[PDB]
Amino acid sequence: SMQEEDTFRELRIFLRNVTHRLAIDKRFRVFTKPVDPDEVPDYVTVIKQPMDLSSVISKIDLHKYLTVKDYLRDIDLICSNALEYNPDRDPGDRLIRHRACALRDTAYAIIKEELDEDFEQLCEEIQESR
Ligand SMILES: CC(=O)c1nc(NC(=O)[C@H]2CNCCN2)sc1-c1ccc(N2CCCC2=O)cc1
Repeated sequence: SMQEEDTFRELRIFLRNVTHRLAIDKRFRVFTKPVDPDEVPDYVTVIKQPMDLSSVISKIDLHKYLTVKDYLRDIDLICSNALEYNPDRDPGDRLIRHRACALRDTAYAIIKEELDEDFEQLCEEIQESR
């Protein structure tokens, strides 16, 4: 309906704002662009479902997220991918893992603080009706 499309538009505006705040944070620069499979040949060996903050922005604008849970699944994928590709004790790995966990924690904290629970419930009930 028209009222439902307004609901999803508000969700998109919210998700764009959250993702922008993550993308300008200096700690998360390593997650802002896709890994180049040419420059990092072993990445596809480990990671079959790549995700990054620029791809999240593209999916918002293609109307792929109907709930905050769909969005958080891709944030969690950015994080879990980084943990899998950086599993070793060396400091480069440990630095990326720390940033990956910080990215996840920061996204969840913004949403917990700023997304109304009833708005998210509405989004979910519209989604379940389709
Ligand atoms: C995404 C991620 O998790 C990631 N992890 C890394 N870890 C390491 O290099 C660890 C791995 N263990 C051995 C020691 N070195 S590099 C890296 C990464 C991030 C971004 C790019 N970009 C930016 C755009 C062009 C491009 O290709 C490439 C790679």
